[PDB]
Amino acid sequence: DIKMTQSPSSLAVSVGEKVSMSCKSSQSLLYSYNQKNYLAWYQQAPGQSPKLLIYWASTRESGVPDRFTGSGSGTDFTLTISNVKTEDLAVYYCQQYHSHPLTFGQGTKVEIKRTVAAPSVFIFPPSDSQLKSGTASVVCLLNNFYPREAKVQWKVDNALQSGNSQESVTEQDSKDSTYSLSSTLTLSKADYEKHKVYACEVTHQGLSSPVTKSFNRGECSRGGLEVLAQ
Amino acid sequence: VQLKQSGPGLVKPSQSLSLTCSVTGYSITSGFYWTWIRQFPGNKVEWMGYINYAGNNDYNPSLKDRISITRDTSKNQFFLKLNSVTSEDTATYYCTRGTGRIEYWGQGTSVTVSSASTKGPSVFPLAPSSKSTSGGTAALGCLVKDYFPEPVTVSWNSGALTSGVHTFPAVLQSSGLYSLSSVVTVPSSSLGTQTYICNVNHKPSNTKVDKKVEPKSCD
Repeated sequence: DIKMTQSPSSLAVSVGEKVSMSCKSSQSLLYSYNQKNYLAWYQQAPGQSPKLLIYWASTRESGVPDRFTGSGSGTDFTLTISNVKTEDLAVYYCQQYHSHPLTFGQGTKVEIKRTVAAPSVFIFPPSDSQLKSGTASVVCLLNNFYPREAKVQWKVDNALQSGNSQESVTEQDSKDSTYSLSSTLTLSKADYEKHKVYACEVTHQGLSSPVTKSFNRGECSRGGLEVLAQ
Repeated sequence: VQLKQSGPGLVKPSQSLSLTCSVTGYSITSGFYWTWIRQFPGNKVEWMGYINYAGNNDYNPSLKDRISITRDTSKNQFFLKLNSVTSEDTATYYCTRGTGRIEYWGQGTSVTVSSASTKGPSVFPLAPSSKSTSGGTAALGCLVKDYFPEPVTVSWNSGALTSGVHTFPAVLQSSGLYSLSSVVTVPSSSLGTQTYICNVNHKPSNTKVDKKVEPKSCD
């Protein structure tokens, strides 16, 4: 089988810059009689199927802008993106169709660099619906931040919590190149009712000092009831 | 041409995976290689094989004698069958139309190989309040907890609300069930007057839930 090796596993590039990635094959994809290279490039944006970009190593698909350029010959190939745009975020794949089985490179992930953006931090107490079922999930949201690195610490009555939370991070946004992140703390109902202060503390490069959002157990009331308290 | 995939997203180990690709806009007898490709967790992409316009096949030797690709010309469908599956066959499966290069791709079918039983999610509100309001922006959402297998889809207001939505990748909990949240930021001045409903669909369990998310007062 022909082994495809894509050299930069991931790269970060700023909007407007120019970047290149390489695809090396274990055998020549060039057919002498043809003097064509049987190679294709695909772009796979988050949540989507791969999209054909380049074939015959350097022919663009209909609709592919000129800033995508494939080059190389034989066993050495290159995809170049110039005038990088935010929507160029994707995994780029090469594919040989010289021999069977058809084989693909393992992908080059292209991430967009931008200016620092501090997260907006939001906290959500558990619902009465969930508490009735025996569990309390407390959710801390970090919204629309850059870079991806961030630290979330749960404190319950000033005790640091560890091992009882899970984080999830979105793919980079295709318009503003930011990330969002959730951290979910899970306790039994019995454990939840034993404590008062629930706090999410966030550390991030865009925050000159850490940000804490918190609530006290029971301090929230269903919407509509406030006419009885105001 | 349009390629529309269907078939179950959960298969028990040692059983058979069967998927269907429905083609419109082009007859599968007129030309091309009607091709199955799969993408593993971790992004490796593998060519599985094809049936061509004449009904003949070629397969990846890595799939030994486990694979069959067939067709039904009267329905303009072609099919994947993969026998004796294991966790190594958990992947997203794409039907495609190829001619060396692969120009057209289906939407993809997530297939999980597991003995675990299907389970529909519970949906809980992430209620907007002062604790989730910054400036004139409030965040709200839905927690979609304890389902199996992937995937779930989440829309807001039946798809009328898309701006500012973040539907997080699911995480597998220590219980072996998935959970995710979907959140959205909206004008805090809309909380009195705009209804917000998250529409959750878990096709593997035939579970559909609409959850109205109403504000809370926190002080």
